[PDB]
Amino acid sequence: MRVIFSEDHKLRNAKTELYGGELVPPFEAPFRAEWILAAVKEAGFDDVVAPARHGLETVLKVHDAGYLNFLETAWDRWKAAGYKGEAIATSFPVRRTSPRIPTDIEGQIGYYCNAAETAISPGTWEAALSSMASAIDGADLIAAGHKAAFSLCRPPGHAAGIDMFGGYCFINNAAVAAQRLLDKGAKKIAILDVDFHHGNGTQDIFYERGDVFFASLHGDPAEAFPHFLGYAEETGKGAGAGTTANYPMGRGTPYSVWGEALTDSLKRIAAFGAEAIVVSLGVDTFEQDPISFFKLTSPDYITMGRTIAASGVPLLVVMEGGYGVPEIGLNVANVLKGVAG
Amino acid sequence: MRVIFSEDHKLRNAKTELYGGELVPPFEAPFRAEWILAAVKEAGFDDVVAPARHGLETVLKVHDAGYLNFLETAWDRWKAAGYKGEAIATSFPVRRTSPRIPTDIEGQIGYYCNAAETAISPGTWEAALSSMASAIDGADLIAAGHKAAFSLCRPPGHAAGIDMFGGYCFINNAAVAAQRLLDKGAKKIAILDVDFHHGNGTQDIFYERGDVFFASLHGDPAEAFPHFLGYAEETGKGAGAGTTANYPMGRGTPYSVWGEALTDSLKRIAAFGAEAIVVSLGVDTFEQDPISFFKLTSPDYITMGRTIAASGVPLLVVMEGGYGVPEIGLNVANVLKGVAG
Ligand SMILES: CC(=O)NCCCCNCCCN
Ligand SMILES: CC(=O)NCCCCNCCCN
Ligand SMILES: [K+]
Ligand SMILES: [K+]
Ligand code: NA
Ligand code: NA
Ligand SMILES: [Zn+2]
Ligand SMILES: [Zn+2]
Repeated sequence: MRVIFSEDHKLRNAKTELYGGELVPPFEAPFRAEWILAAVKEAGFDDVVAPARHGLETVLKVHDAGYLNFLETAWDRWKAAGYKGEAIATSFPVRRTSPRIPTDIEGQIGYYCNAAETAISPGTWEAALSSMASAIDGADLIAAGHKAAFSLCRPPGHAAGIDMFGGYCFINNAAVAAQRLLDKGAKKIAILDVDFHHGNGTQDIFYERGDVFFASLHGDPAEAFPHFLGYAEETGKGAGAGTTANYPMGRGTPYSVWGEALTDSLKRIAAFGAEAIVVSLGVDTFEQDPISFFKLTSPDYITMGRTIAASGVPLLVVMEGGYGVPEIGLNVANVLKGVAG
Repeated sequence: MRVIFSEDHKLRNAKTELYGGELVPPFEAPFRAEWILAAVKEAGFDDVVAPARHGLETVLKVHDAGYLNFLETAWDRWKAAGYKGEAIATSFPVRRTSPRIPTDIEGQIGYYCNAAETAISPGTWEAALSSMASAIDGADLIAAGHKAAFSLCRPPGHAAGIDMFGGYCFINNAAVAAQRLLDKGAKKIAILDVDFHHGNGTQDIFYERGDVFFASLHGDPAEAFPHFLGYAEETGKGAGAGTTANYPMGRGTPYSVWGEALTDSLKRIAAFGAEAIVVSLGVDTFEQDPISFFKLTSPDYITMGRTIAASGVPLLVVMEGGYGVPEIGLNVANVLKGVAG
């Protein structure tokens, strides 16, 4: 399968992440794409192409225009405000707060943010557009008739909502891909999120959209980021009722339990009538991933890919989470190998 | 007037504060109480006394018990979780999020927090309880017949809402004092927040209570912390409709303009029929304050104190903001001087 990848992902290289009460090197670092690209390549997927340039038309159908405008100039305004560190939100619109949007950069960053563990830095906006472009190019391949394609997106996007960034995400690549397929002729598209963390961002974008189905398997929000979304009870709202399916699971979950959730999610996706599935692939469910508590092994990733591919509909894999361990590449390569059959 | 003060305020000595994308020494540090206490004694207010022992009965009538329970063991759990730095929230329940409460320490801290700039540290809970004791003791002085008294609270409390901490606040001292006065036999009490920042926590606590009136003068939330509450349109709700009065003002506001808002706010308080007024005094409105944009001069605090005492009802002054310059003590003392007459 073709691999879409942009070298400009490296433009995203913030030096700080708020974690455990300290500012440390980001977990979502550039080396991630390097090892993944290397592993999938030696796995046989070496047909790598750079993404083409794309306007904001597609992304403007899933993200708030004010949010996008904010991101594009955030760093400039933050630096111009006299701040020494990187752009990190401190005040947030939580319970019982006014819905008004602030004017100052310090207020707007909080308004447009769901998590302070993600800082905006020079290049974030340009890197984010390159990652979005990889997703759009992968979608076009599927629309062109390709059975499978892999967009090595970075930074990831599943935690980015309609009008908020966080979880190392700014532009929801999987959401753009999905919208792009609809724009190309599809009437129903599904997004399957196997990243360890819930795709709060993606859920938000399609919560009231009936033409898109969202299924996510993730660590139980009651005890894993993002914490405030991902509960089984959330199934959609209004025009999008019944199009959201969450499968929260607890610590130590083995593939034997995870796989069952996967099987059920694919059953709901089949019933929905998805013409294609955008897969938000996160290999952070690995038993050896530092910030996660699932116990899947490398071989399970081959099963995962094979199973999703058995849906019989075209597949677009979009890269998301997966950290630390040098096996992130192997695990991503295994999913693709599983899809190839 | 008598001065209620506690040495256990020192137990709150956080080492980090997320400001400008960096972890720097907290603006709200112990030296603040030292400078203020010395200045009030200097001005003749040397009758300082330590607060008596008080239970949680009063505070339980204004704060959520789940929230209070959370604060008492937040630092312990945080450390047991293996985190190096101090307890700082990263994930927050923002727009379109679930109302569910997480079970993990990392999730609960975000759930019970409105601003990431405030960190929980060893001794914060005990420090917060002493500051609340001083407020209660001050309240009883007013209930006993005193025309005025000063509760030198630290940490501050006006940013602490019903079930959330932030803005250097954990327990709403002014709210507890107001509640205490009502428990002593009062039917209608008012809180006047002159601190530079909006009293978002105080507003939240009494938003739906008709027995308490809340008036606040503060930097326009569109460009001043907390950024998500403090607009003139917020006048109350349900059982407490019409009991909230916000006066947001722009950058560089001098006493010439600020004075008019004070006058109107006192007029509404009188029309409400307040039997006593708790005054949340923050001197961060000073032209030299490092994090505020108002332009009050030190003499203006004398005029302010006098104008408020001219209300003709008992006054309980509760310390809040005021940072950087040592003049904070002079400004606070000038208010007590204006009030004393
Ligand atoms: C795209 C993505 O997978 N992002 C991960 C979200 C960051 C989780 N925050 C770290 C806190 C752990 N204690
Ligand atoms: C009780 C009180 O006075 N709290 C003040 C809270 C300060 C907000 N953080 C500073 C934001 C400017 N960058
Ligand atoms: K997921
Ligand atoms: K105020
Ligand atoms: Na939907
Ligand atoms: Na009220
Ligand atoms: Zn993840
Ligand atoms: Zn203040």
